[PDB]
Amino acid sequence: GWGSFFKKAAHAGKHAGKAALTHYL
Repeated sequence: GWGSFFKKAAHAGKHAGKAALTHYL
């Protein structure tokens, strides 16, 4: 991990926002 610290929770809405950033291809 490095894209974001734990703080609240891991895999927050960003590195794995049900699409990761904005991927879907």
